[PDB]
Amino acid sequence: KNHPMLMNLLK
Amino acid sequence: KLSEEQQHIIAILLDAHHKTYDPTYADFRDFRPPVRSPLSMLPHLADLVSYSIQKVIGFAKMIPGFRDLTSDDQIVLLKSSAIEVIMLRSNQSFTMDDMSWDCGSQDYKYDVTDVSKAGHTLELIEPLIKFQVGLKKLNLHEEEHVLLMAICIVSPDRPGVQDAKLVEAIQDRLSNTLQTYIRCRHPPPGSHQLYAKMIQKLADLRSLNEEHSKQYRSLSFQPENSMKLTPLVLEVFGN
Ligand SMILES: [O][C]([C][C]C([O])=O)[C]OC1=[C][C]=C(C2345B678B9%10%11B6%12%13B96%14B%109%15B%1172B932B437B%1285B%1363C%14%1527C2=[C][C]=C(C([O])(C(F)(F)F)C(F)(F)F)[C]=[C]2)[C]=[C]1
Repeated sequence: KNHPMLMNLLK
Repeated sequence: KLSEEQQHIIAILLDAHHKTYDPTYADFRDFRPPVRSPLSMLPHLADLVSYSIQKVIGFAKMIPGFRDLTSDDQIVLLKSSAIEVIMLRSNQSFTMDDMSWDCGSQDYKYDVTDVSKAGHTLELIEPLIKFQVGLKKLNLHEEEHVLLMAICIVSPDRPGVQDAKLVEAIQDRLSNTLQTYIRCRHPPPGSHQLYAKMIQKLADLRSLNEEHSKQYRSLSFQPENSMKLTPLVLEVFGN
């Protein structure tokens, strides 16, 4: 449940 | 009557789509090359989907109210809608002339055979073509197309949503914008039952999403296929 790429693209 | 607020929403979403959809398809040169029981089209189409995910996130971030959600809720909404918005936005390149997604060039023109060569089966592909044909036949105004994509992303019933009341409040503002747009700006006979037909496309998308995830799980369970995916695809669709 770590979404670092999504989190990063979301800002 | 389309309120000032509703006209503003439409203008934001049209701009957002402009900023995240490149009708020249220039970036396709960057993907691993298409090759036409080997899944010869998997590298190319995985790269295309990975690129498209990045575009869908960029669009979502500009939907009025999306940034007011928690990071957790934004993530749930994007993970659960990504393949549905990619299917919707792909309708722009879809042509009923030969039932293919035509992205500017023969190398980047995808038919049912190409999709099967990325590992998907008729269980997905037949209803996917029927969806593309039915959506294309609605001849949506660009305004309706971008509203439908936004409503798809901001869905309060997605699994794992926490603040379902706020998601629903954002979606209701977009749904009422769309219903009022159709009534005020879409002339008959094209407007006949158009809102209900658009909501039906959202139900069709849930079925396509469930089948895609079933086939994605089957294909990505084989490590040789997972090696050809991208890190973003694995994060969004699962590992
Ligand atoms: O709109 C843009 C350009 C505008 C811009 O500038 O953004 C135009 O581009 C396009 C983007 C995507 C498509 C599609 B079309 B439906 B057919 B299926 B789905 B849409 B996606 B590709 B073609 B296949 C697709 C698909 C492939 C691979 C998997 C897969 O399941 C895989 F690979 F098989 F495992 C994955 F894992 F999800 F990738 C799933 C679905 C066409 C055109």
